[PDB]
Amino acid sequence: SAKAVKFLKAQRRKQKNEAKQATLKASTDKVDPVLGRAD
Amino acid sequence: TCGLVRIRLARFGRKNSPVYNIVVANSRKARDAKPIEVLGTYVPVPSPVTKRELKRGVVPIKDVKLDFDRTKYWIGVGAQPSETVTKLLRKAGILNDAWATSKNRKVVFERMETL
RNA sequence: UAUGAUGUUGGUUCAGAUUAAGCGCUAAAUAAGGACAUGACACAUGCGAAUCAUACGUUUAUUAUUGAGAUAAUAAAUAUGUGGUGUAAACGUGAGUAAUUUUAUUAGGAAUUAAUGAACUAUAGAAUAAGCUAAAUACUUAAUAUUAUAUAAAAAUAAUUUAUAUAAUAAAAAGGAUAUAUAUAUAUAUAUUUAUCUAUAGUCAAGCCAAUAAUGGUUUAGGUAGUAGGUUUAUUAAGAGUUAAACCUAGCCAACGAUCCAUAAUCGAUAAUGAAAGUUAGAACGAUCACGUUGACUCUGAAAUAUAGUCAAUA
RNA sequence: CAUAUUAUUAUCUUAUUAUUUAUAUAAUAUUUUUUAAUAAAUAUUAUUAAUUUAUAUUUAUUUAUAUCAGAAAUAAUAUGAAUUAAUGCGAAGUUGAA
Ligand SMILES: [Mg+2]
Ligand SMILES: [Mg+2]
Ligand SMILES: [Mg+2]
Ligand SMILES: [Mg+2]
Ligand SMILES: [Mg+2]
Ligand SMILES: [Mg+2]
Ligand SMILES: [Mg+2]
Ligand SMILES: [Mg+2]
Ligand SMILES: [Mg+2]
Ligand SMILES: [Mg+2]
Ligand SMILES: [Mg+2]
Ligand SMILES: [Mg+2]
Ligand SMILES: [Mg+2]
Ligand SMILES: [Mg+2]
Ligand SMILES: [Mg+2]
Ligand SMILES: [Mg+2]
Repeated sequence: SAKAVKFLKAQRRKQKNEAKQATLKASTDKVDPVLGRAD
Repeated sequence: TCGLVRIRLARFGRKNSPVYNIVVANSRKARDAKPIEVLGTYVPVPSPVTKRELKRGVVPIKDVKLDFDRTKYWIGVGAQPSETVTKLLRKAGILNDAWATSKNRKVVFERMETL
């Protein structure tokens, strides 16, 4: 069923994008606003 | 009357007392809808005259207000006047006898232009 | 109108104008303006879109010539046969619609909208041959008649415009009515009329996008995966995840209220009201949109998911 | 617990339609190879109707995708409900002493 395959493709793309966003949140090197860099 | 653009009369006023609006309008649109332009007004009822004035020699006058320069523009473009508008404009001198019809002698009073 | 009385806060009600009005009682004449807001509920019956005989066919009557008919001239009949034009308007309605295409406004834009004229104006030209229809102005087949290139020029220039020369443009048509003039009833040739086709421009028109505004509920707080953006391809006259295909990026909206739900046609130089800002209505006058029992699609066409056609649903 | 209508779908069914596949001694036009019937002239030679043949325009058949509408599932928007929660009023009072 082309509808089922299309839905699976859409789902795969969507979960890829959510994983990308979640890992992009922690992609930024977050320094310590109090104590600056580690060293 | 033919073509898309036609110079016609749109009925304004009240029941039993018509006045008319000389308009340039689409053929396919309603008679009383807002037209392309409003060239003038025409009050059909003649001005009443006193019995004395009939003897003195004046005649009833029918009031037409018209934009002469603009009506020339619309006639030039090919707007097709209607039968009543043809009669009105032909008396005004705007239209010559080329617009006369077979259905339609002496001249008591020749057309005169004054300020 | 509190209070035993005072001052203040505070609500409730009243005085004013009005209506798309209803009802109770009452009622003379005339002039003008309106009149199913509710069940976009269902409908008996009659009407609301016909017209052209000068497109083609038929059918008669008389006269003339010919011998049951044939051919002409003149009179008619024929819209139950073939055709042209008209029903995309107007009329009515307010169901849908909170905007994904709706409304209002801008001295707003481009994709820098088509070799579109729809139906008139002003100009030129052309109107050929066959077939099929019983015949044709019905249909087919065929003949003839801006864009893309390349060269330059400029500037309103980092493109557009101009001119030139090519390429294809290359896409048509239809005769009727009268007269006459030839000749040999037959053709033919002019004129007058009314049509037909192409081309330039004018007018009237269309399609698309932008900015601002357009009810209530967050006791609807997260929503969105074509979703947000990029690149190509098809489609269109034309931009764009508008629709279909493919490949990339991870975005976009949101407590200045998204998404969802409910409700609603919108507006004015219209109506009501107020001192005014405003508030209300959207009946009547006018402007825009949507629909014509419900949903989807198709032909024609410039423009239609048409009050058309097909299919389905309801009766 | 019960009725109703919109909305959707990894589901079932599908009118019609749009593309899209494949197949037609399937048709119609033209182009061949051919067979009969008919005409003219001294063996014909061409003609129409049929036989085979390969380009278009469609028909039937099918492959796929989408699709009005129907079910089935879910959700909401409503309408009713035994059972049930709270509170408002008033009648003259009854009971506490907050
Ligand atoms: Mg008191
Ligand atoms: Mg009245
Ligand atoms: Mg109504
Ligand atoms: Mg006739
Ligand atoms: Mg007929
Ligand atoms: Mg309409
Ligand atoms: Mg024709
Ligand atoms: Mg989208
Ligand atoms: Mg509504
Ligand atoms: Mg409102
Ligand atoms: Mg409405
Ligand atoms: Mg109104
Ligand atoms: Mg009304
Ligand atoms: Mg409609
Ligand atoms: Mg009805
Ligand atoms: Mg409908």
